[PDB]
This record gives sequence, structure tokens and C-alpha cells, in this order.
Amino acid sequence: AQSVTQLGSHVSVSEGALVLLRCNYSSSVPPYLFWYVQYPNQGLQLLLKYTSAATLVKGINGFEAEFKKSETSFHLTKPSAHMSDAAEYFCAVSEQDDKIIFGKGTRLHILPNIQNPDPAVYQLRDSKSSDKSVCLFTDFDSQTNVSQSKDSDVYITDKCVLDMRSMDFKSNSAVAWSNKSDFACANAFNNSIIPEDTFFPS
Amino acid sequence: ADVTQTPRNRITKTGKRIMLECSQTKGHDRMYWYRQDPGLGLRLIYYSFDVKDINKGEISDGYSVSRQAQAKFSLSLESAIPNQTALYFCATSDESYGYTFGSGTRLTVVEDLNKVSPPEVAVFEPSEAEISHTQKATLVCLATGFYPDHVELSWWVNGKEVHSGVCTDPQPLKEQPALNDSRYSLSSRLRVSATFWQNPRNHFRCQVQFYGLSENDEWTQDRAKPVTQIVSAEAWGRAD
Repeated sequence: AQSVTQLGSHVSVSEGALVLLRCNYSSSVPPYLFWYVQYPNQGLQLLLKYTSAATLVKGINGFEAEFKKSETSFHLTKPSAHMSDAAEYFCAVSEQDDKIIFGKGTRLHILPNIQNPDPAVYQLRDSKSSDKSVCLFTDFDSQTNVSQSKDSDVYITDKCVLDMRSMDFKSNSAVAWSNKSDFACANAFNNSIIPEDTFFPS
Repeated sequence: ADVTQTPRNRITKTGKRIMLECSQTKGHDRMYWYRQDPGLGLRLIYYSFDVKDINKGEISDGYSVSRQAQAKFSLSLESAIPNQTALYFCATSDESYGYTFGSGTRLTVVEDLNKVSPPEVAVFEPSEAEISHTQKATLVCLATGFYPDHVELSWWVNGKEVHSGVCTDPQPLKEQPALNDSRYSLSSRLRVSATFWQNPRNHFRCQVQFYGLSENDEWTQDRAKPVTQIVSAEAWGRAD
């Protein structure tokens, strides 16, 4: 009756806080267990594995996992979440003496610690001489989230975090655009709950 | 071993027989073919313990395999259908669960090759209001009107690929979500200090690698044949 369970396809952690990704298994006999990571655009890399030796298994980069047979668990931890920990993690188990079976995966989202948020909506112009534009909602903290638009002619992306290494500076942003003649950046994010102090230039 | 897979990327029409090949140098008895889909992890299609041994995994329907040699394990889509679009991974194992994975095959099955379309790409220049408010400058790249959803976006500053300051949407959106063959669009941001954007010597390019038709595909439309290609857009730094 062998399986491996990860719950939450997407999970969050605060930057600097304890990382904890849960995995449970169904096997009467203790199995071997594995944690793989997949950084975007790439293949799978082994972080660590339980192979019936040490119960506390240490892996690359501060990762560790404790095999706990009495609650059929093998949770992956790391003491502090860094922006570079953003990836998909897979728990996996040995099965039928002949193969590895994989959990469904959990993507870890790291919420940057934004101590001086400066929420704003900017208009950006095409570098080429159309008067085509996009709207950029930026510099809000992680209490803000962006909704998909009401209007099927207005396109709004998910929020994305960038890490400017030059200035050790992270920020959130979403982009909105439309081909409609009535479309203004003042209205682009009207379906999102934005900070009351959002800067709206000009 | 060095476990290697071919091809790395492929686009096909529905109804074609498609072959993926895994090769290894270490001669491990055990070889495996898996597929990866978002939300489902890696699902086993077929596996083989030697040249005389083939075993079904959980999702073997629509596929066949052959173990032609100790070194090689072939996967076939017998008659490709769109829901076989996936990242495919082969693996080998020793006798103690020491897995080596290949680097992946990204396969896209499309119903109608006539709908294939490269992106249009534009760069949007930083706002003066952002510059004055923050002393930073955010460029936005937009890739639009592409099909299928099989691209790679990068940023290039004075001719070198940059990763710092960048965030690209993890998945493109559908331009017409009610359509099964909607075109897609994708955005990315690159943020620099205002002083770096303000230097007219700095050159910024968004590059999109599109995967589409090959040379041997027939093309009957007047519009450009939508072959695998790169489409970029650019902007120069500006003192005003």
C-alpha cells in the first residue's frame, strides 16, 4: 500500500524564517526516502536521503531531515529561508524493491523582508515610437497581493520578486497592459486591494 | 552514468509517432522513463531491469518502450496527443537507489501546426516618476502573440547575460483564455540603479528563444514560417 504525500502545491515562508516542508509516507517497513530540489529551467538535484543509517540526515546548504517512523514523516528543514531557496521540492520513497516514486511537489515562495515599502504604479513607454505603454505596480510589501482582472481585454501578471544584487535590494512587482483606448494605469489595478498610500504620479 | 537524452526540445503535430532516446555509459541494469507535469510530480511510464525485462509504471497508456541494449532505453509516443505535452526524464539506478537523471526532454504536442507563431517582443523604458521617486529604474519586456507555450527569456546588458535584478513570470498567460489554441504572452522585469539607466552608453536587450517549426515542416501560409528562432527587443540608456 506504498505512497508519499506532500501537501500544499505552493507554500510560503518569510525571508529569514525556519523552512519546513512536510512529507509523510505509507509503508509498513521503513523505506528509503529522498528529497530532490528543482530550481527553475533545470533538472533534479538530490538534497539528502534516508538510507537506514543516521536518522538525522544532513544535506547540502543547511538542509536536514529527521526520519520519524512513529509518525511516518521525513520533513525537510533549513534554519533560515534565503531568496535563493525559491524552487520546487519533491519528497520520494522506495517502492517494490525496484524504483523511486515521487510526491507531487511543493513550490517554496520566499516573502522578502520589505522594511521600507514604497508602493507605486508607474506608466512605462515602448522604447520604439508607438505610444504603447504598460503599467507597473511595484514596491509593495507581502501583505499585498494582486488579483486577476475583471476585464478580459486587460492583462495582469502574478506578482514577481526580483533581487537586485548590486544594491542588496528586493522588490515585488506586477505588470498590467491592454490594447483598449480607455485603459489608464490609474485604473489598471482596481480589482486588487492595494495599499492606501500607493503613489500615483502625475 | 553520463545519462544523456535526445532530443532536448521538440514540437510535434498530433498523430505522429515520436521517439525519445536515453543512453548511459555506466551500464546499470535499471533504466526508467518518467514524465513531469505541474502539480503531479514525476510519474513513472515504464522501466526495465535488463535487456529482457519491461515493466509498466503508473501511466503507460499511449507509450511503448524498447531496451535495445544495456546502454539504451527508448520511449515512443505511439500516436501523439496534446495531453502528452510534458517534460520527460529518463533515469538509471544502481542496486541501492542511486539514481542518475537525464537533463530532460521538453515535448509539446499541438493539434494544428498552422497556429504556431513566434513572439513579438518589446521593451518598455523606465518611468521618470520611478527614477525621481526611488533612484531605481525598471525595464519591462513583453513577449506577445506566441504559440505554443515553449519559450526562454533572458536579459543581456552590454552583451553579457544577467540574472541579477530580474524577475520573469513563471508561466505565460493566455491572450484569449476561452480558446484551446490561444496565443500566449509573457512579461519580465530588469531593475537597475537610475545612474546605470541614465548612462547613454549602456545597452539593454530582452532575448526570447522561441521553439517552433523546423526546416523540414511544410508551410502553406503567406506569413513568415514560424521556425525556431530568437526574437529580441532593445533600449539604450538615456540621460533624459
